[PDB]
Amino acid sequence: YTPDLSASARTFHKDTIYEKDYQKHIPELGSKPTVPKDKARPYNEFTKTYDSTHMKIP
Amino acid sequence: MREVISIHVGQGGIQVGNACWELFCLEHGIQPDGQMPSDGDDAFNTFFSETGAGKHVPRAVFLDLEPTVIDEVRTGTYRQLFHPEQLISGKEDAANNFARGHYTIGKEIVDLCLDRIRKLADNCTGLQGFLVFNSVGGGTGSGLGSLLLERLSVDYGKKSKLGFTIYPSPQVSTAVVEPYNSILSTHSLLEHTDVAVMLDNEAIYDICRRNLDIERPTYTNLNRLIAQVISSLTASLRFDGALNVDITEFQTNLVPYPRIHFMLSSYAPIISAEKAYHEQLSVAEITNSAFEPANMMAKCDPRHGKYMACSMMYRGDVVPKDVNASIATIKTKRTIQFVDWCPTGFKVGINYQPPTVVPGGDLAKVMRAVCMISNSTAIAEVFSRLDHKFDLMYAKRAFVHWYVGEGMEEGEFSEAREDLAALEKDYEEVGIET
Amino acid sequence: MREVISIHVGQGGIQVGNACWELFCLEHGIQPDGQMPSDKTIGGGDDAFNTFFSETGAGKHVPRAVFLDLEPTVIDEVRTGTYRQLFHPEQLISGKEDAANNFARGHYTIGKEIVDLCLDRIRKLADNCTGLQGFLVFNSVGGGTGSGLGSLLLERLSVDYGKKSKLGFTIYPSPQVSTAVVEPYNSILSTHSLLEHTDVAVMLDNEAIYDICRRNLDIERPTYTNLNRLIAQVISSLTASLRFDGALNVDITEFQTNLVPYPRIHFMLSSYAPIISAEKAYHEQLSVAEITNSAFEPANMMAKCDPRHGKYMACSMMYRGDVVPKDVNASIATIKTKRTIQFVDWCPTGFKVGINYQPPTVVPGGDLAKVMRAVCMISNSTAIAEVFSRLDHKFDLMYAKRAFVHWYVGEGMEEGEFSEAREDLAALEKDYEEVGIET
Amino acid sequence: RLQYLGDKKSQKSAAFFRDTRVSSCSYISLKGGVPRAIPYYGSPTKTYADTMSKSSYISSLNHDTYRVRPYQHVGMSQKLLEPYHPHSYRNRLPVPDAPPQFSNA
Amino acid sequence: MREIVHIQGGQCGNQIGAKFWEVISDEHGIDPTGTYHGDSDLQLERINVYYNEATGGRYVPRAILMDLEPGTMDSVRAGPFGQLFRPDNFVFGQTGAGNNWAKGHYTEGAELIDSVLDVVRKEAEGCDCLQGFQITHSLGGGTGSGMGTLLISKVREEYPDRIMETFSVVPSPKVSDTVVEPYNATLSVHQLVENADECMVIDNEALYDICFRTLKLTTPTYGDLNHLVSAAMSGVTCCLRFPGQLNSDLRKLAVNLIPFPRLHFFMIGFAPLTSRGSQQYRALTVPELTQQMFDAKNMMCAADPRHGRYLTASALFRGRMSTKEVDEQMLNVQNKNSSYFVEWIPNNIKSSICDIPPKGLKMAVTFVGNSTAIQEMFKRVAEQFTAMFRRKAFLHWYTGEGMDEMEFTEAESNMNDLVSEYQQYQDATA
Ligand SMILES: Nc1nc2c(ncn2[C@@H]2O[C@H](COP(=O)(O)OP(=O)(O)OP(=O)(O)O)[C@@H](O)[C@H]2O)c(=O)[nH]1
Ligand SMILES: Nc1nc2c(ncn2[C@@H]2O[C@H](COP(=O)(O)OP(=O)(O)OP(=O)(O)O)[C@@H](O)[C@H]2O)c(=O)[nH]1
Ligand SMILES: Nc1nc2c(ncn2[C@@H]2O[C@H](COP(=O)(O)OP(=O)(O)O)[C@@H](O)[C@H]2O)c(=O)[nH]1
Ligand SMILES: [Mg+2]
Ligand SMILES: [Mg+2]
Repeated sequence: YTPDLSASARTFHKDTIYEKDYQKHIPELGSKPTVPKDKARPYNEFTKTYDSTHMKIP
Repeated sequence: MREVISIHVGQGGIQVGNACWELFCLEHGIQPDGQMPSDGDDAFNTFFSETGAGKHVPRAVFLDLEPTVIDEVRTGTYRQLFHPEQLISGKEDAANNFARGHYTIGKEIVDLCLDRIRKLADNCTGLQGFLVFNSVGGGTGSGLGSLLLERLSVDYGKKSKLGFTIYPSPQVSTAVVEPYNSILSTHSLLEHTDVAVMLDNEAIYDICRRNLDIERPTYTNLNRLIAQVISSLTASLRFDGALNVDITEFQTNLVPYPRIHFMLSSYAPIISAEKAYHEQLSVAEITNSAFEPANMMAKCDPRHGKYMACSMMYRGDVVPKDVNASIATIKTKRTIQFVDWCPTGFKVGINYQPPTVVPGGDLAKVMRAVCMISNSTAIAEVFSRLDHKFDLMYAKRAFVHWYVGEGMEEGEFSEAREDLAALEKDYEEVGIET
Repeated sequence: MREVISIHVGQGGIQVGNACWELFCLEHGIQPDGQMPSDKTIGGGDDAFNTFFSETGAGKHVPRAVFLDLEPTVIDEVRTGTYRQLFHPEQLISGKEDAANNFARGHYTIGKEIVDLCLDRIRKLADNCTGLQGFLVFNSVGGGTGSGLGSLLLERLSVDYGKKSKLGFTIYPSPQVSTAVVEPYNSILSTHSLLEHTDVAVMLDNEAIYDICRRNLDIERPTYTNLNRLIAQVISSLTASLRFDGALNVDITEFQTNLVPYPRIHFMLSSYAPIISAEKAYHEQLSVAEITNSAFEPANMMAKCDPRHGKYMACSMMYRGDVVPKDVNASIATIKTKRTIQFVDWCPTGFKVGINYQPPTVVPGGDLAKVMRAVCMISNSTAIAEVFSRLDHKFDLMYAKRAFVHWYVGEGMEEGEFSEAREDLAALEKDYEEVGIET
Repeated sequence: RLQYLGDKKSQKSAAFFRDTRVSSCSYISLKGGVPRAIPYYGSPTKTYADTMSKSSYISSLNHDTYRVRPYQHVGMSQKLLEPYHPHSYRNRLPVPDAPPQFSNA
Repeated sequence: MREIVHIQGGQCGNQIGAKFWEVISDEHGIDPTGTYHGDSDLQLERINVYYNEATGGRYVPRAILMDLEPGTMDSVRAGPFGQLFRPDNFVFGQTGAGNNWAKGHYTEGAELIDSVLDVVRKEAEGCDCLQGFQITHSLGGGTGSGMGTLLISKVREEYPDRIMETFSVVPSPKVSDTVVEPYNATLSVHQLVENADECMVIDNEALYDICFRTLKLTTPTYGDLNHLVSAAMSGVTCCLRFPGQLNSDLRKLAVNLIPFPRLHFFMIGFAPLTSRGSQQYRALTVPELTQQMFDAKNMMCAADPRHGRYLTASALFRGRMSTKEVDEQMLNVQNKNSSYFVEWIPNNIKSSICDIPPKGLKMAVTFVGNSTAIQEMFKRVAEQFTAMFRRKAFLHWYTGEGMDEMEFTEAESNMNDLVSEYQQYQDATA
């Protein structure tokens, strides 16, 4: 019984692009950033803080 | 409606800030060239300032008397982002002479920098505060960093301070003259800042080594983790959350005494994707992970002394019930003990946005984490080690002349060890029972 | 009103005694000159220092100690030492010629001309004391001057005072490495005189100290001072209850009635641990059994002897600090249950427990140091008779050739006395063999 | 300093090797009329005080033996330097006593 | 931007100079004709440091070649790389020095100092902010030590603030190339102590020992010795021309290399070196680099650093390496070599990082360290004078310039105690 096969032996990696489940979700380096979804402080009333009407109070 | 102006000085400060801003930049979708792709949201104002045409100019200040490091950015890809005339670069460097960087060569530029900073505050009105990064074991930062620190206190006065310092490595140092310029920098910043941090570079390596298992890391990655530290700091400032912690709510919950404003900070978890597959990464387990001294960001073991304060900002998908269930667990362990007079020192905050990973980063994507800024009397050792060094090279007047000839008087050196000597007793006196 | 007088003869006692007193004055807050600083908290609380010192009425303190040695060099060092004022100048009796390890000189030729001043010295020293529990004698058997001064002096106190209890912490020569070449002779004869005139004998062979030192101390380059800071801390807990409050008082007197089952069997050995130091201080906890278990460890005894080769007759242990003794029974409870630890058939109970409250203090910083635990035993094991074998056989190994015989015969000591030491020493083994035999 | 220097006064003495063209050093002693010549650069010379052959030590065993050798422990600020050894003297875990309960109990 | 200048004098000082510009011309990608052909855009950003802008797009070195004999300067320009130097900057007379320190400082060299002082001032004034002068010369030679030093002495009276360098090839007693080798060096040496901020001592014996031993070369020629010394030059300013993680100008080194104001004599070494027949058989990486650089024999000073203790030391690693590995090796070398990073100044080793490796190699370092081991060189080398002084003479070739005895008996009075300054700061302890 000869050694089964050199090509089927334990290879520290094989030819399966993503050889493991590891890199399937690893971020792409060159990918453009994605704007965050609707997750932040909702904004109405401080509108009346930066407006140019506050000064000149008297 | 809240914005913070950043002051990055010293070769580290611009470099260390280098890594952090992308995380600030990337998390808002702004392109490197100063544009956002068509898609709360878009309120980058927390760090940026919209001109009205699309560009987002960060409210950061770049200073260094040595053009080299500064030259690395305006020639880099990020050239188009920052305001051009807002980058102040000096001609002659301080060459690690604190006196030079604090007495002679920095004064002629102070007006320009003081001019720029003042301008950046006009646009905003609800400015929470300023974050200044300066390396104590650095020449240009030691002096220039202090001088700006001194001025604002008379430039604005009461306005708070949040400065991230990087003290010298506990044992493996780069320069030799660090003990001198380190002490004086402490003296100026000891009573002219509000909150400090312990950013010894030795801490990251073990964290980078033990966790990332990168036996050959460089300074670029170390900043990345530090950058992560800041991100969780302002997390409650530009994201919706049930419990929010702001800068103005810092002296109230982290300052047992006006003098004592030097604590240590940490973050977790530092895990690569290769080991997080077989990990639960449960909120409970991560809770203890940021308490073991192995994962701390300062080369100090809290088991040496008591604990005076612990403030927690939770970021991710944690739930308050587990935190309290997890928080209580810490009150049971006997290896970590508080002070006799600290009944309540816990601060727990929950923000809905989990960590964001920049492309090419080392940290993997997780579901929970923690960052910490805790008050413990353990800070005594770090200064104590310096105390031993300071006298050793002055009992024979080593290197004294180099300092004397640049305008620093001989009597300035003694007070530094005088102020430090008082400081050490200040921490010890607040660690015993009544 | 209790006072104890410590007698030092021989350099080894000259040095080893130094470590205890220096720690003492450091334990009682006594300055090198003997002047107690009033700036210290409170002061003059009852009479705690009275055990070892003697007040002059206004000022310094006078420890009840005596120094003896035939060679000036050892004495001269003390008088010029930094504590040259801590001891009474008239108490430093010094001779003119050393014994140089021979018994006949320090006991029959030149040692007889010195016993007069010291004996008078103690009488004046003993006169001050009103509740004298006894006397402490420190000396090394590995020298004719020691054994010569120990043998001749000790017997005197037997008749001069009579029933006064006397404790002797002898330091026998090592099984394999001995400073001198005639170590067996002085030890062989020395036990004779002290055979019926010493109350307690604590086996403290030096090499065992290093083994503990080489296993816990971890100082690859130790000096005698390293040894000194070990023994000196030992005495502090031994008489601990004699100078501090304790739940169940343990005094010097109630020892022979607890460690002397038979008139001849009065050789004892002690154990203590842990150690405080400079590369093991994560100071953090462990528990008692560890301190007790290490107490009974074969390698933790102050003798190069294995109690696995013998049986246990009586025991005594000492602690310090502040907790509830309740762990003692259970901690001891795990002791007897151990099969490696055995008792004799006629010993229903063989443990004596005495615990005080005062923690351990260390010179800054010691060689031991301010340990958190403090466990020390006062117990006896038959195995030490063997490891007498080392002394017995080698001593035989020489006389057969009559080697170095004339040296002792040059001082008028007859050739015949050598027989008796073998006789009495030989008879010594018989009882131990018979003592351990079950009925 | 120390370093060296030249000699530079030629037409002075010895009356014969004066101005004898031959690289002959400076001049010829002839004080005794015998052997060794003047042994171009020096050394700033030395005196008995400069070289005293420092004694191996200055003090005795007992001074260090009974040195006035605070009790270091966890933290407690300064820790004196000592040789490194991993079997441990003051960085490891302690053990805290099991002492008694006073009174008749 | 913070550019510098170079003044090399004497035939010895000139020959070393002949290659450094040869070495520098390569790093910036410049061939002999003076035209730019480089490869990397970083190659050219920091080019102003050593060249001045000129018409036609050609660059010329900011160099002043100074000599008193005609052959040397006549020699260089007709050889390869003979076009770079500006013809005007040359200066020479019609007399020569003739290794007579007297003639080179009072009679002939004195009269011509006007021109060299004339040219030097102009070029320095041109630069936007003069970083400092680096002076290379041979104290064993006449014009270098004799007249060259004075220029070093004089220039201090005009520019008190800028810092100085000296790549002085002090001769060693083992193999002396001149009988005067030991009345020109020190008299230039004595004046050197009071003005020279720093001093590099390169001993010939080290070069021959360096060449024969490690390089495994059979028949080297001075071209071999010159370049190895020149390579050291690029290390001093290497980080001054390219960006890096940790930069340190020539000022920053000055702060962290001189324990006391006057003790400013160092010893340097260059690594790594391997023979032609040995390159493949060696795995080059960061940790075995330290073995070579810290080895005593690698030093270019005849003194053995094992004769004394190191006061302070700095190293500039060349080649792109991370930050972690650089520090750690320092910790072990300090602890393992603690006996020498003596004991009253903790961690006396400085660190630098640069990311431009020498063309054709992936890791190399430059060494600049201060150790009392330099004491032997100022003790033994020509120590014969102390005995050979007693007989007063050789004078007639030096009083021909008005030099008197008092100028000599005074020097040790000023000069007696260098080691007596260096020796004391070698046994002291807290
Ligand atoms: N943690 C960390 N520290 C850095 C980094 N870069 C520089 N440093 C610090 O910088 C110190 C070295 O000194 P320099 O960086 O040259 O100090 P400097 O900012 O240049 O100040 P000047 O010399 O006056 O210009 C080291 O001890 C580090 O603590 C970095 O990337 N990460
Ligand atoms: N463990 C220990 N033993 C000591 C010390 N100093 C002396 N000794 C003992 O003293 C012995 C040396 O014997 P000797 O030098 O003859 O001393 P002696 O018995 O008084 O006889 P003489 O010196 O002639 O007076 C050694 O075997 C030691 O056991 C010490 O500091 N530690
Ligand atoms: N390493 C090295 N040494 C040199 C070189 N040229 C000359 N020397 C040394 O310079 C010494 C002679 O210097 P000298 O000719 O008097 O200098 P000059 O008076 O300016 O011409 C000799 O001992 C040589 O060792 C060189 O190219 N390389
Ligand atoms: Mg800098
Ligand atoms: Mg003796």
